[PDB]
Parts: sequence; C-alpha cells; structure tokens
Amino acid sequence: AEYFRDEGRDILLFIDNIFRFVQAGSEVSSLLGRMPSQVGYQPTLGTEMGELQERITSTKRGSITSMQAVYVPADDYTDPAPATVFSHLDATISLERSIAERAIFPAVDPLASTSRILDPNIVGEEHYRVAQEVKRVLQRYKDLKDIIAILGMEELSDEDKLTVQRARKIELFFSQPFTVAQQFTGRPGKYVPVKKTVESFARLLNGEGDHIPESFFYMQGDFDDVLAAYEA
Amino acid sequence: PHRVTILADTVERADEIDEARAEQARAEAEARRREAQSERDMALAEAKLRKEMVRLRVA
Repeated sequence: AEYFRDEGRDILLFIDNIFRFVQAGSEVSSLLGRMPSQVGYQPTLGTEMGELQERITSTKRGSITSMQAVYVPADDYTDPAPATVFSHLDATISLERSIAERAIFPAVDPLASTSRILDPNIVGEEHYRVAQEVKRVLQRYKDLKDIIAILGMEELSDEDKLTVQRARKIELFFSQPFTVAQQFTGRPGKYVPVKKTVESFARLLNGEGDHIPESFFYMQGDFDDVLAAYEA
Repeated sequence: PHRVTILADTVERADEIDEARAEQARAEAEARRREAQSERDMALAEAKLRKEMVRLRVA
C-alpha cells in the first residue's frame, strides 16, 4: 500500500483480525525466550503496534485509510490486545445481527458506532448538528419498545408515536444500495456524498419525511430519491 | 335540631366554582393522576419493566 501511497494515490487498506497479528507477536516472543508481559503477551506490544499502525497515516502527497477488523477473545475488552488495538483507532463500526436479519443490508448499528471526527471543528457545525439530532431519538435504542410490549402502546403515546415513526424511518433510511450487490439483488447502487447525507437527514428531521409511509425509505440513496419514489 | 347533614351522592353546580371561574376541579384529575393515575401507571410499569428485564440477566 505504501508504494501506491508514494505514487500519490489514496489507498484503502483492510487488515483482517489485527488481534491475530498481536497473537502472532505473542507467540513469536514466547518462542524467542522473551519474558511474558501482562497475560503472556509480548513485552514489545506497544512498539510492535506502533511500527505497523503508524505507517497508516495521511501525508501531504497521499493517504492510506485503514478499515481493520478486531476480534476480542471472549468479550473481554480489558484484554491487552484489544486495548493496544483501540489505542490506534479513529472510529468503530459495529455491525449488528438484528439489523442484518431485518433485511437492512448495511447492518451498521446507529449506536455503538462512534468516531473522533464527529465534532464541529472538522466535519462542520451542520454535520455535527444533524448527526446529534439523529442517534438522539435512537439514544434510548427506542426504549419505548418495552412500554409498547407491556402496554399495547397504551392505545396512545402522544409525541412518542411521532418519535417512534421518525426513528423507524431513519433506521430504514440508513440502508443504501450496493454497487457490488447490484447483480445479486437487481438494484443499481447509489453513491451518496456526505453533503447529500447531511442535507437529507436534516430535511428528514425537520419533517419532510413525514406524510410518507415506511417501505419508501427502505432502500434508496437520497431523500430526493425517496421523494421521487413517493410522487411516482 | 342543632346540626344538618346532607349525605348527597353527587354535587354539580356551585356558585363558588360552577363552570366559569371553576379552578379546583380544573386539573384536579391531573393533581390526582400525574402522581396518582396518569404517568404514575406507566411510572410504576417502567419499574416493573426495567426490573423484570434485569431479573433474567442476573440469572
């Protein structure tokens, strides 16, 4: 990847199971006679991570963006390998089984998917504002689901009905057609720039998405595409 | 001869409040609902919910 970066071309580098890289380092150190550190891990854990992750950076001539996959042993995030991996992370994406099984193909959970770029001084005031209005109605994970479950929605929830409708609309709208799955699901893929995303979600939270039922925000690129589908 | 008692089942018109100027009765139900019926019915249901859901999680 660094060859092409030196050529000036932006590169997307995927590392599958960087935790396995940590484990390989641990085994190499154990076989090399080095004393173990923490839970049997190599003493040179931080430096070994630095010598690899620091090459993934954006210089002036080019950039190497990385999208790694991390496997945590059991569910222990206190483990030294996930901790050292996370010390070199800028964003996390948490694909969820429930979202995947609800026919929404991009299973990126709106919650549990953070980023350090999501602040006004880089993305912009509007982007941060729209990203905060969304994920706020979902901040509860629609905790209203339990009250519906044990109350039959109580036959009336006032505003909660509107916030539930908006949250469901946004959850459906997060899906996007895949240009690589176009030959599988028979649907052209739409590429949505960040400006289109922020404008569409700003309008949806303002309320232009209202008066439109579900299954119309299921699988579309822009809010303009949703409007075109609605009028047709 | 000395005291009069009216065990009336219900009272309606009352020059004290009547329909116009009536205040006590106004929001009186909420005064005996938000902390009694309305909201509180859900308020105690939320206690049942969040407690029940964590009851299996501790098992």
